[PDB]
Amino acid sequence: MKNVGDLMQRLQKMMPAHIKPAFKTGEELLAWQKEQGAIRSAALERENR
Amino acid sequence: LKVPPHSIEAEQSVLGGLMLDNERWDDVAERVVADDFYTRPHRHIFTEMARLQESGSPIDLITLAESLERQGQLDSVGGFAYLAELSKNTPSAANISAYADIVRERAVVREMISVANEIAEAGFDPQGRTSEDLLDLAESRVFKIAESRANKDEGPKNIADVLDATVARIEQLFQQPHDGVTGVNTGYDDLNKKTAGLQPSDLIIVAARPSMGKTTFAMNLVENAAMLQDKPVLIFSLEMPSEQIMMRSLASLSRVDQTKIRTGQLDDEDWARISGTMGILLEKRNIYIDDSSGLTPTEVRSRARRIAREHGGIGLIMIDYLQLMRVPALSDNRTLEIAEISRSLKALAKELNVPVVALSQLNRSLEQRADKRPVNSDLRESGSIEQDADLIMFIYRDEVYHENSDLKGIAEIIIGKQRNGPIGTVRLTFNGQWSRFDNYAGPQY
Amino acid sequence: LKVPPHSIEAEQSVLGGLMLDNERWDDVAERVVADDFYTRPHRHIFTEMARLQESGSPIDLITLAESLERQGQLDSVGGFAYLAELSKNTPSAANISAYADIVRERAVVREMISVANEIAEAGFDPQGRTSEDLLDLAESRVFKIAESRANKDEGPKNIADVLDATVARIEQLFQQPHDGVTGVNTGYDDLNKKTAGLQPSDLIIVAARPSMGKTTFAMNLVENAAMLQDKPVLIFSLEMPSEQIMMRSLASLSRVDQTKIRTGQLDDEDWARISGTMGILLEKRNIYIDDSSGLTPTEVRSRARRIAREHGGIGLIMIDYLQLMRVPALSDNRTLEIAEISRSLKALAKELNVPVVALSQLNRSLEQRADKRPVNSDLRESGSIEQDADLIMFIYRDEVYHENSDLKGIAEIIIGKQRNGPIGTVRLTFNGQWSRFDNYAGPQY
Amino acid sequence: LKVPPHSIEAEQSVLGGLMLDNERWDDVAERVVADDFYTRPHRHIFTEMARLQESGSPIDLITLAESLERQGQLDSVGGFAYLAELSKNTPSAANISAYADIVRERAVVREMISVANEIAEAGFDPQGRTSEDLLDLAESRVFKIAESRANKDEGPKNIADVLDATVARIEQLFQQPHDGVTGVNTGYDDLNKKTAGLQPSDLIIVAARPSMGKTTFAMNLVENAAMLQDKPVLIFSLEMPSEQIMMRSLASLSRVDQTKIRTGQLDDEDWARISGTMGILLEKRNIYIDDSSGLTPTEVRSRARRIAREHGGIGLIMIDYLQLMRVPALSDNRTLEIAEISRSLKALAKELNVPVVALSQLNRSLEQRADKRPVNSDLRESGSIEQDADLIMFIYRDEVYHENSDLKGIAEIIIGKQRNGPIGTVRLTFNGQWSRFDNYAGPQY
Amino acid sequence: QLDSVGGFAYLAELSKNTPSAANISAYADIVRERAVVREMISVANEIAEAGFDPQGRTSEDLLDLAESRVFKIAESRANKDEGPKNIADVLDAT
Ligand SMILES: [Mg+2]
Ligand SMILES: [Mg+2]
Ligand SMILES: [Mg+2]
Repeated sequence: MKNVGDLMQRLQKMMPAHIKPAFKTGEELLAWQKEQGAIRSAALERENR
Repeated sequence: LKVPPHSIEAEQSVLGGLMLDNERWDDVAERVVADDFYTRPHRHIFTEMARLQESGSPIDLITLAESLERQGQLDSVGGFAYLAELSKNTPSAANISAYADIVRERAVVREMISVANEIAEAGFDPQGRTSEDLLDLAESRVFKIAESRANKDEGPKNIADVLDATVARIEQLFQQPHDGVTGVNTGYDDLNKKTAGLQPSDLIIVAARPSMGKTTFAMNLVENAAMLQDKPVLIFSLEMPSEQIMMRSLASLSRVDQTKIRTGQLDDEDWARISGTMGILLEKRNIYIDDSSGLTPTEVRSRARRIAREHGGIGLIMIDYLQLMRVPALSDNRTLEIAEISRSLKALAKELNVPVVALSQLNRSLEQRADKRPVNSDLRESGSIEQDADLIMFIYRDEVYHENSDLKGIAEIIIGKQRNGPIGTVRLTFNGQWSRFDNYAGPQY
Repeated sequence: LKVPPHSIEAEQSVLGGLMLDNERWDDVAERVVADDFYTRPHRHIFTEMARLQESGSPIDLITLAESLERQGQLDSVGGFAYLAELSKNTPSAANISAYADIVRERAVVREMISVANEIAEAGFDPQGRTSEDLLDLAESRVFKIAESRANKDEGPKNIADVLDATVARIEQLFQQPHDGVTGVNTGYDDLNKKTAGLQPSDLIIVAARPSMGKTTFAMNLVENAAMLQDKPVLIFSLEMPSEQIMMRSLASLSRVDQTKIRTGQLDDEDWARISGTMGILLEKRNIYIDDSSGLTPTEVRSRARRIAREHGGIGLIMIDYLQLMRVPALSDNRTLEIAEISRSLKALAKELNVPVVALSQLNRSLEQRADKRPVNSDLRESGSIEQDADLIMFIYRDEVYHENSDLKGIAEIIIGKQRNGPIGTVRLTFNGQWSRFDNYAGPQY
Repeated sequence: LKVPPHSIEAEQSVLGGLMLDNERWDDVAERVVADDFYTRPHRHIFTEMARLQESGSPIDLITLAESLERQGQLDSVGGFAYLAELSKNTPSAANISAYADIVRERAVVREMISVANEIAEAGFDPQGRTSEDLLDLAESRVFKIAESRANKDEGPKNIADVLDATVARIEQLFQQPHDGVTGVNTGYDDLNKKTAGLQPSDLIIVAARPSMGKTTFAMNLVENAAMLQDKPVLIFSLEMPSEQIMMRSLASLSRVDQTKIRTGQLDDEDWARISGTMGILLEKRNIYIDDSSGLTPTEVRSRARRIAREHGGIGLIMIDYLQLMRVPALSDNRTLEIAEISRSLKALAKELNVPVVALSQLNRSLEQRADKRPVNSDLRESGSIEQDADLIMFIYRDEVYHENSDLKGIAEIIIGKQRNGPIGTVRLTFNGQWSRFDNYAGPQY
Repeated sequence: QLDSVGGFAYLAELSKNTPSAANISAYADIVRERAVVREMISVANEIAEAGFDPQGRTSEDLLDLAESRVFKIAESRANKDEGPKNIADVLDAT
């Protein structure tokens, strides 16, 4: 029914240009996620304490 | 119907695997033995290849025959014409270890029935004999069976084994990249240790109370597995439809909240991270979702196998709130209905050689108890699915219950059982505003 | 000229196709089922073939014969010579699934003949009841087999398709510029945040101990809806009749005591505010109260589908003290009765695409606890209602237990589960003299 | 044994009843239809009589025959002599609308047979039809038949009808300007404020430990509403017989201690008040007492319907310590037993529109609290009595526990539940020697 | 349910019959009176044949059965002065 092209085009119809994802891949995703995980845990334990 | 049970197809397949692979002899030898087989020529070939893999490295087609000729046994085990069929058959992939283990199991069973007949004879045949020396015979026999067992991990350990690790510490422990994993990477390094990943031919059970986050976890697993594997994964969501599952998953990945997604209060700094993970989830086409209501295990089997054939072989099955699964045969008796469904899912796990994620609930027997850290019995039906599964693991987020807590944001994954390893208790962190468990950076447990 | 039709040439053609096409087992399984045949020997053959194709793959003519033999059943289903006559015939290759389609279609026709014959016979001699239940029996069989068949668009789909629907939702929500209320508004602004409004396919629950404000709060929800929502609403007052509900609602809407309505001791300002709320409620014609006591989910679905087709589509349902709902089939077991109730109400909400406010009492477990705030466990029966719901929100009003409290006139709405939103503890003000909850712009919580 | 269902004696019976009755026609017209009949001559008669009842009011024997002649149809519908058979017989009484309703639903039954025949006709004759144009077709058939549903006295109840009834009640109340007691009076002028009297249809519950004064309180309510209302009151003393109740009541009304009564040791001023209270009680003839032990609710119903028939209509019921009441079907599960009981009592109050007092007990959960002032959760069983009730009002006179208490002769009536009104703490004064509660002129509570 | 309980004309015949007067109390009296006797002889038969067939029983465990059934009849029947009494009928005994 629809492919990457048409779907992402309809997606840009929602949200404008220069929205580049800064992941592009499967490993940097999990890496930055773990980074933010530890950074969040820092202020989390801070808020607990 | 009634016969000596012995695997022969996978037997010849293992033998041809040893033919076409000189490498895979060690671990397969740790389980299968010459006495582990049923017929004679298979035993001959195994003992020959064992003697040769001790010394004679190249054995696929010819050196077996050469040794067989050195000892002069041609046409005693069939013949070279009988042998050619063995290298001919079994072009199978790396799935040989499971074959080896099940053939070991079949050998143990064969020993068991042999001993059973021996004991029947001993009972019918006293030969002027007190039953003291007869029950003692039987009990000594049973213990001699279960003693050796080729198994040394479920139980205590001699100090030799203890001091192995103790001294291995002080010299060899540079091993901190312990990524020792066999199966589906869960996506949780603190958890992947104690479980060794999802062994691809077992039954998983993820269960806890409803406000606790289990579905979030069992979505995080398939969510990672779609990305790491290049293999499909299935989602039987018998509770709620796809449009909420996916809206959750996008938020788990991108690290934004479902609210802004279903509302529209989200700027560039979220738009980008949604677009990226969306693009990733399109460029693989792994995941398939089924928003059914009242599936039967027959339909589970059918709808796993419609896809197992098309796309190589599927990698993971995920059932949501199992108990909704019906079978109109046992529409009256609930207990045997649940036990039927459990056995059926375990059968499917055996069939496709894939892991089955299949959730369940906890009855309200812990809430008349201050512990509230569940156990194997608090399992809501039949006491049956604590037997048909090689794995169970429960959850506990204390800050649903205690508002004062200093254990908040945190959620231990108790592992309540394993039949291929040790149990434990992981300690993750929960941030449900974007519906995710993360690996925890903190003190001991 | 007249017969239950069955194409038997195409039937046996599909049989022999499954015989000499051993790969293709699922494609025909998409449409053929064991009982789907017209003739029983074919049922025997197909169930043997299916049992083997699960476990034993290679079967065309002869190992299926051995499987039939292992239980000693040769010639009980015709004979193996006839089975070879099956295997010999039908060299068709192109089309099996279409033959299976027409065979299953004829089987559906056949079962329709069966059902119609059952109706005619159970109109001639159905053996004793009031025919009010007979009309319901017709409708029940009708809609049951409707739900048993109709879903054949069902199947696992692709993320490139699921995301289309997901992004459609995100489009029509991101399209429409409105505040964070994607659903039905409650009127309470501090409860719409934790809820985003009563979402349109859920089973909301509103529980609390007997005199705490269940019916009161729920009527305030439907009032605020009816005044805001421009679509009907239903009120299943199983407990107490309309002529109390509506006094209570007039007071809720116009802030005057119940006594000054059930006594006539009221002043000009009050006479006026009554005239106003009345002349409002008459112009819209939203509300529809059922003052019948012992309803079933069948009847609830019937009445709701009736108000639906005529008056557009409903927007909200309220069900007072769920536990009065019945289903006489399961009157011997109460837990299963409540389970059927809950599943029926969820399915209803999913059918008409509305919410279903479903009150429920609580058990006397929280009394011997010293906190008295209810937990998700303390629900009156079956514990399925703590599983089948997208939202629970208990009620707690401390002035009932504590006369030493500095927290009176204050009723707090302890959320206890929400699958797609946060837990919380909302806070509101109770003035039961006119049966209203109002917002509490006071200190934090 | 098996035949197309249709009844014909009711047919001719209704027709002749209309022949001998021009007054009552609309009531049968609301149920029966022209097509509702089986035979066409009677269809002609019914539709012609109905056309005339629109146009020509007097239709008994000759106006209808003359009309049927004006359409030129004599001897096509039998004959005028045959019609004389119709007009001669069936002089039956007012049980005519019963015939109307049953024949209405018999038309519905015959419709069911016809429609099942239609479905079986589409079945035998597929007409090359798709399953999706088959099921939903034949199912929307029954749905379309359900759409008829002339039983328009149920769930689809628009708001205006509710408000019509409510305004009618408010006119019942305001057209009679009186004090703020819209209900039964008690005599206790401090209690009617928090209660507005005992409402006619609610189920009242009076509850206290075994020697706290609840039989006494209830007897005072009944024997005061016997003196005020000129309307009967029943007493189901399941616990003690009449010969103690009435002694107690003589002492209550006449204020003489019971010991002077039975021992015969009383003085002239006492004998006078005895004479007076008896001369009242017999010059009103208003009280009935049933000293039966194990009454099921059906027995209670029947024995109250009798007095609601013979002696006008009743105004109060009192049931002592309902935990005696049985329903032998549920003898094993006590909880469900009591729930049935309470539901039956509520239904009785709604059937007769008269208040049911239902004394209950309390569990021993007060004693391990040190407060002892009871709450709803301290009811003896089932928790339905705290759900199917509308006014619980406990009794706690404190000198029973605290010997050294400054409240001797004080018994406070803790209204612990009330739907249509407030909770509170009434105070009274206990004078037990003559078995009375009296009002209390005292400080601010 | 038709024709398992006789017939339709069978049903009508009962209505056509018995235009008798208000002596319904006495008729229902005797019609009630006879069935308890029928149950009594039924129980007598049961007790006797159960005596013929002890099924691991002693006389002590058998006269107990007899007492139990006979008085379970008697108590279940004997309370036939029941009803809500007018107050005069109460105060007379008082
Ligand atoms: Mg879930
Ligand atoms: Mg209520
Ligand atoms: Mg008493």
